[PDB]
Amino acid sequence: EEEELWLLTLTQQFKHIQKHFGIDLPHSVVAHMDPLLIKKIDWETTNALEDFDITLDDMGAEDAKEQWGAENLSHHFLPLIRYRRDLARKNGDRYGPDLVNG
Amino acid sequence: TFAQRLNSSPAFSSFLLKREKAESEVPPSELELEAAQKAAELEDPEVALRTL
Amino acid sequence: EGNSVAGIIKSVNETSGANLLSSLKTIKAQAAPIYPAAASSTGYSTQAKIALFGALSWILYRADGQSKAHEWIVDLNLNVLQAAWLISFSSLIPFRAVYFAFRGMAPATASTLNGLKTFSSISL
Amino acid sequence: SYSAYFAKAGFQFPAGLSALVAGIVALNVCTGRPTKGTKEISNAEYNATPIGYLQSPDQHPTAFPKVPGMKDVHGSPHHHH
Amino acid sequence: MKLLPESLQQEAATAAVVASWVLWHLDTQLLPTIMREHKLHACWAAAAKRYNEKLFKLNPSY
Amino acid sequence: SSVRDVKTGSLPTNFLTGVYRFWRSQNPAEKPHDPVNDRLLPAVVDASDKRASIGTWATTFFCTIISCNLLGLMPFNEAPTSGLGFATGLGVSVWATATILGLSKTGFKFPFIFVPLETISYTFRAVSLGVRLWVNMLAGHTLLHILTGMALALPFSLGFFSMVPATFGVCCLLSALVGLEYLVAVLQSGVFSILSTVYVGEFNHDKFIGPAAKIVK
Amino acid sequence: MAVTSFLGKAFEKYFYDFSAYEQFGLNRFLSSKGQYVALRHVGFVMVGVNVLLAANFPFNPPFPTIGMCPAGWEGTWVCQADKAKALEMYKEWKKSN
Amino acid sequence: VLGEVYLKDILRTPPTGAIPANVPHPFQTSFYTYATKKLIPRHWYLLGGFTFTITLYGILDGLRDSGKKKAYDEAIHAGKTPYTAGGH
Amino acid sequence: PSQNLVSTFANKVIVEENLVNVAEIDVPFWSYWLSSAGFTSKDAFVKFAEAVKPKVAALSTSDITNLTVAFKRANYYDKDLFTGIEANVSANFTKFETEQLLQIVATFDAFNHSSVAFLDDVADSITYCNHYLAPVRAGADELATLLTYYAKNGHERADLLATVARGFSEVSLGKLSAAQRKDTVLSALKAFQTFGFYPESIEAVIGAALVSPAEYSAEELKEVEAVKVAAENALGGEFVLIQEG
Ligand SMILES: [Zn+2]
Repeated sequence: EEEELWLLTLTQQFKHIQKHFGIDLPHSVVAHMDPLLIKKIDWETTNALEDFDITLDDMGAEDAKEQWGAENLSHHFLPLIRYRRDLARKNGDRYGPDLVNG
Repeated sequence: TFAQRLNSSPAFSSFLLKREKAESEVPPSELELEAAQKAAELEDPEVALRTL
Repeated sequence: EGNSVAGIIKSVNETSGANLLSSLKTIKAQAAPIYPAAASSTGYSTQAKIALFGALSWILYRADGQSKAHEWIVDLNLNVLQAAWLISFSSLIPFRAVYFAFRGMAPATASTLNGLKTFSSISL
Repeated sequence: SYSAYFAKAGFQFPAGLSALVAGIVALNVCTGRPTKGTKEISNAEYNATPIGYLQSPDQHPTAFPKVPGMKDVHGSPHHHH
Repeated sequence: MKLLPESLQQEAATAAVVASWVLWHLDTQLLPTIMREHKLHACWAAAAKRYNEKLFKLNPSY
Repeated sequence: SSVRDVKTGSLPTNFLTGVYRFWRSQNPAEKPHDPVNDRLLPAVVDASDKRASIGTWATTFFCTIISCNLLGLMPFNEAPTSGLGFATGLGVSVWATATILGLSKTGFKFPFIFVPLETISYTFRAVSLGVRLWVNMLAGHTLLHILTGMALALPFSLGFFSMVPATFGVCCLLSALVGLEYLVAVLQSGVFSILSTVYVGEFNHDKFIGPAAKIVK
Repeated sequence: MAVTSFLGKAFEKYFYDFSAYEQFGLNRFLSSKGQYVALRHVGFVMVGVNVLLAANFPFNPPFPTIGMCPAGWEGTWVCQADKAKALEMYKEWKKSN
Repeated sequence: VLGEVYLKDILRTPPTGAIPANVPHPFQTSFYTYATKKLIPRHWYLLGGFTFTITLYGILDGLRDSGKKKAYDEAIHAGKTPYTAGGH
Repeated sequence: PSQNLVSTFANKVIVEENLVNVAEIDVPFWSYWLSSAGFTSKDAFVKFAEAVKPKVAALSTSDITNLTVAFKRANYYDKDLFTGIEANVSANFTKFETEQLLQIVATFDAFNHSSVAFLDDVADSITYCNHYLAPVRAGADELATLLTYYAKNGHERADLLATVARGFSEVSLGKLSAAQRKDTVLSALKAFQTFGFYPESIEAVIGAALVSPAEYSAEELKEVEAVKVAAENALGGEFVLIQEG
């Protein structure tokens, strides 16, 4: 039960999106459930990169396309790593993935 | 199923698509029909606990 | 409005074991999302009325201008020749095929979503 | 399941249509010339002239003419022939 | 017939006003709405493999 | 502040998605020499900001011209692109967009005897891009006016609902002509926006910056 | 009635299932339904040209006739070619009728 | 435990209270952001094309009304009428 | 008798410290725009710093950005205000974009004021709450100050370093003047060798110096060659300048 809230939030949010996307899901519920994804997509629209995935598969970039998708959904693991960073700060150590060679 | 959720969408209560059915374009396969039946079983959570 | 999974977690943790399985449908329905019911209509809103009045005003003004145009009966019959094809398009166009063909133009609706494959996100 | 949430909002115009209608009307009425069939005169000529002598026969064609060229008004008979 | 208009600049300015409004309405009201629902699906469909491997490695419940 | 809520997977959103991606695929990006990673990502973003938005402009022109072309096929309405100034102004403004892009690429500096005829073949497409649309929208409507003036004289001179087949054989022809008008109203919007992509993408070529230093092996 | 709903349901009935392709028989003479709507189109055009000619009939045509005459007129302002002559002929014909 | 303040403004669940308002894009709120971020840095070629066409057609309208002025002047300085005497 | 009243009212009604009594009801707006008008005036920014204190913690992100870059441009440092601004950033770190956080970090790198919570929340925001090409849209003169602000406080965040190192390239360095390009190459190489993090995009920072060595001293070229050797050993290869052709 230590990190059940984050995993079950991810599960419930994507289950609702996938059940309703492309059928009847409003954009307000999408921007409510996933605010930072909408923020990053609006950054791509604001900064003239609205065709950035079209640009990436126009130039054959598959790894950069997967990196683009994974960096736009990188805030899903932000609650977990903030929780684990504060656990390691309560136990006097440092969080492992925050380090360069460690 | 996906056709059964498309039938309840606002697009099929519009005028030009009011008599049509989303099952007519691509029908759901037997796996998503039986998955809809199994999911209709498990919306009672005590059924899911006892079958788990 | 806090998130409904923490509501499920709280509403399950403060229930005794004697009345857990009775109370499970109440917590299932307390955290189901709101799908608002069909409210009473009061149809033809102010912008729909502006649209229909402006369309009728435009059709009347264009028909006043067509009928005094020195080739006037030719214009009034061209309106018939065009409304005939409107009537013909509303009768032979397959609208379900057009719906599912426009739906295939977008990659968002040409296929279902793909992430979160239900084994990565279990909490055992 | 969200189908009755979209039926609540009725018809609604495109989100900047007042700018398009204002621009097209501000091009059709802010022309800078007389209104295509009229001519500007002096004020004394306007105050001296009857209203039927101030209209032209061309600019009032018959709404459903039995003969092509039929007009409603006949204008000024003061021809300078 | 009607071949030259009464003012050519008025008709060219009507074309410029209409196409500039269609450009603004596209770029402002439609293309954000296009791109939100296109890129939610696109980021999920491109991220899915690496996202699920990262989430498999991150949860200790196996 | 209070914008409207949009259903996901609406038919206008799907249609405009397909249309925008079609016109964006006309001038695709260039695949660089080096593989695209975090090293090449600012060069790719920079090449994507030195390319003109011909996708957005071409779907702008496609949507405005197909709406103005299909206005001429609704009753009580004339096409706005059957005006000489409207259609020819859209053509001259596409040509001026391509020329202003190509002038800002070099220096805003204006470029034997073989090249001035290449210039008067290049400056003609301002006229041609607009008046192809204008004459296509005008000529079908003019033939429609004339041939329904000839189709009205025989029920005028003979009886109404009497001697039907000579009027039937010209009303079938009028129906076929308005069907050709629908086909031309779609295809001329397509031809205008394909040609706008061609003319503007002639000058849509800049220098890929790329890496000026590397750590190889 | 509701001014949004009754005519909506009536038009839904008329558009969808109030079909005169079978309620007026009509399978026994035509081959397909793609041939019926192709003939319903030209029938709509012929009905439109006859109704718009008949609704105001005593008129001099703007369109070039082929040198023919509608009914027993044959020299009248209905059959004239120059429009000022037909204009004054209509001006004398109108006071008597 | 992971306690709903790590999920604040990051991950939300489908709403149970009421459906919210749609989050506006920065172009849908202010025209200044659109005009200074996309309209001028990306579409100034189109705006220059539209202004070139409007000035060129103003030039052609000036040529046409100066031709009308020339014909009207050489009908007035000939004693002749400069039009078709109206028509009616 | 007009010149007498104009001369007595030219500093009785219109003075440079009665505008600051109307400029107190919306203080980030007026603070930012009078700072952009050059009105630095520390004796009025003492008034501004206490006029905004009871309402900093409920401000927008743009209001906090306006306040913070204005108090950078007026060179005034009220740490009792900057703790409230740090609370506003740390309580709403998901709502800040990189164009705002780079200005706020450049201000806080002027006036050396930090926490572990602020560094962690700004790194979390730039890495996960913003777009991963927002460093590419930044211009290296602010990513260098972000790397400096992280190397000063010794805060190792390899996710933030990999995100910020995307914004260093030929494109983002070629938009700088040669003095400023020397400044950002030196500060970026120093803050990259401080953390021991040698990404693939450090070769753009190195080749910004190696194609034009006429700007640096022998000590500065030693500082570039040290990181070039360390990054040759870390990235597992040998450095090579690329020539066009
Ligand atoms: Zn017509």
